[PDB]
Amino acid sequence: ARSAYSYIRDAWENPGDGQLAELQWQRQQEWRNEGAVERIERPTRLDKARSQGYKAKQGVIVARVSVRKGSARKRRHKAGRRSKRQGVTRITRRKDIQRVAEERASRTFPNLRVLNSYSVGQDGRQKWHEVILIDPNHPAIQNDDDLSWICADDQADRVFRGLTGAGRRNRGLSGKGKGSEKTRPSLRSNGGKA
Amino acid sequence: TSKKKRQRGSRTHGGGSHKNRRGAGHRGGRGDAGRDKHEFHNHEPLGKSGFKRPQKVQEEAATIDVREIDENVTLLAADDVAEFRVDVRDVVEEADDADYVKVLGAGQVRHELTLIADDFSEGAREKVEGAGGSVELTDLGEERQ
Amino acid sequence: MQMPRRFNTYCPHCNEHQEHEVEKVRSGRQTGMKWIDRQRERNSGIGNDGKFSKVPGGDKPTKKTDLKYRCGECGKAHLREGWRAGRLEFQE
RNA sequence: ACAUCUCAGUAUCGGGAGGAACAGAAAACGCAAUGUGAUGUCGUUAGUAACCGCGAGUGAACGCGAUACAGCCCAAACCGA
RNA sequence: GGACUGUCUAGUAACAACAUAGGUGACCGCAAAUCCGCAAGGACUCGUACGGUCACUGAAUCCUGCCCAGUGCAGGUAUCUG
Ligand SMILES: [Cl-]
Ligand SMILES: [Cl-]
Ligand SMILES: [Cl-]
Ligand SMILES: [Cl-]
Ligand SMILES: [K+]
Ligand SMILES: [Mg+2]
Ligand SMILES: [Mg+2]
Ligand SMILES: [Mg+2]
Ligand SMILES: [Mg+2]
Ligand SMILES: [Mg+2]
Ligand SMILES: [Mg+2]
Ligand SMILES: [Mg+2]
Ligand SMILES: [Mg+2]
Ligand SMILES: [Mg+2]
Ligand SMILES: [Mg+2]
Ligand SMILES: [Mg+2]
Ligand SMILES: [Mg+2]
Ligand code: NA
Ligand code: NA
Ligand code: NA
Ligand code: NA
Ligand code: NA
Ligand code: NA
Ligand code: NA
Ligand code: NA
Ligand code: NA
Ligand code: NA
Ligand code: NA
Ligand code: NA
Ligand code: NA
Repeated sequence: ARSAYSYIRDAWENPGDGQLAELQWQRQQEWRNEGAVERIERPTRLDKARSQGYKAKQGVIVARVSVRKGSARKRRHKAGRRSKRQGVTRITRRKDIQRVAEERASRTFPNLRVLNSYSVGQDGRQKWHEVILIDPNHPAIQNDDDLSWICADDQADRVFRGLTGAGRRNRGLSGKGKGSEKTRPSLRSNGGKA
Repeated sequence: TSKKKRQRGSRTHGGGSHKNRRGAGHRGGRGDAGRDKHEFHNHEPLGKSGFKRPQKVQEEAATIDVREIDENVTLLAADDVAEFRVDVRDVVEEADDADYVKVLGAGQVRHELTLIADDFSEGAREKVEGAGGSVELTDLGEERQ
Repeated sequence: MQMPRRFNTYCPHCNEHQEHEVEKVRSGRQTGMKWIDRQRERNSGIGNDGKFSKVPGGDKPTKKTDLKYRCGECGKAHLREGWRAGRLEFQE
């Protein structure tokens, strides 16, 4: 039979329809009055969290992070530039809003490490995501055969180096064949061409 | 003693006036600069010509002239001695990565040969049957229609 | 100058002289789906757009003749070299 | 000359890990096959395909020969402290 | 010649140049007009038309004619264009 979890998932395929629609309308009102990084006791989308790695355990944290919608907030050139480089308005950043939210969260919790994240909606001017963080120093996690790997030294500050899930995708590492000649094994090694 | 080794004391090292060997101006521009203006001479004209077909739709044939086969028959003792018979596919080099093997009719045929190949030409045939010989088209060779 | 709307001349298709009808080549519309149309979209962005930033050339004082010679029997047309003419008017 | 192009994703700037980093067990390849079988890297493919005021310039990959080789864990179903 | 005291080219110009009170026009009822910032935000402003912004003219005295075709700004606009 369908899991109770499969129902949370289905509602979120259409966040604009049904009860979820009314729920979101209500919630966001309180969300807009909150901070940039708010630690929350329970994930808004249980199915997605658990699917990504979440566990109701000691040392597992979650935090909602809001980031502004739109393109780059760039300053216009102050010195000589050829027409090609005089743009301001249509320039966008190469990092995506979800990866930005992940970073602003990891900085708020300097001891924790990013596990993954998902989207929880957006209004006309901002987007909200919920990052899942893990305490690499808590022994409850150090003995978890599913999450212990995130304790190794080479996993330190993993988000800032693009080793996160949303990170690896934004780096164009999804495809294993055609179209991935300049992205794997890294952007930097391929002379920065993607 | 080389030309180089004799330059000490010449001042200009073969460049003529010392006002010559400076920058790209003495070359008329960097690299191919002016290939249609001041240096258009002996340059292939500017333009777009033809089209190309996708590499994986292209075929590479293995060719061999009768002269080659015929000249080495007495030496190719490691191949059938009929009433001579030789499966061409085993003679040609580069027959692995090739789409097929074809015999061309260049040269003479002083023997009675029974050739086995995937394709032949008129001249290849006429010359083989001209010396009282046969030509056998392979199963792959059945692609003529 | 004047020019007869119909007259006898060689038809490269039938391979024998026959009556041809003369018409002025009308411009065929552009589909906007050729390779050049696609490159314009691809290569145009922030700042100057190279060739796609240039504007229409000019005019020669007199243009050559742009005609279509149509055969009266086989109905096919052939083109010929033109000649500078300030104006062309057919007779009948 | 110069605007796209080029110099170059270079100089330089912000953030971060290690003794090495990153990548990695196919929603692959597509010498189309009755074929190959995680990833790096070296040689080659090749200045070939492809780009480009189709100017100047720019520029891969599949495969191959090597080096070294190693594959596994969750979410869910069915259980329910 | 500039009204006056005043300002200026540190190091070839002290002047008739700049400033000035005085005259004039322009914008804005304040969640304004004008201006700064990529954003979060900020100056004017502990200010409110007898205000303060943006310009021209340059004490007093007598005056300041005609032109809206072009350019600029502003308002309207059946119809045309968009
Ligand atoms: Cl992290
Ligand atoms: Cl071709
Ligand atoms: Cl005409
Ligand atoms: Cl293969
Ligand atoms: K330049
Ligand atoms: Mg590397
Ligand atoms: Mg443009
Ligand atoms: Mg480049
Ligand atoms: Mg040129
Ligand atoms: Mg390939
Ligand atoms: Mg004075
Ligand atoms: Mg002085
Ligand atoms: Mg003085
Ligand atoms: Mg002095
Ligand atoms: Mg004055
Ligand atoms: Mg005044
Ligand atoms: Mg005043
Ligand atoms: Na952190
Ligand atoms: Na790219
Ligand atoms: Na010389
Ligand atoms: Na010299
Ligand atoms: Na030259
Ligand atoms: Na020329
Ligand atoms: Na091969
Ligand atoms: Na493109
Ligand atoms: Na110049
Ligand atoms: Na170009
Ligand atoms: Na005084
Ligand atoms: Na006027
Ligand atoms: Na006027």
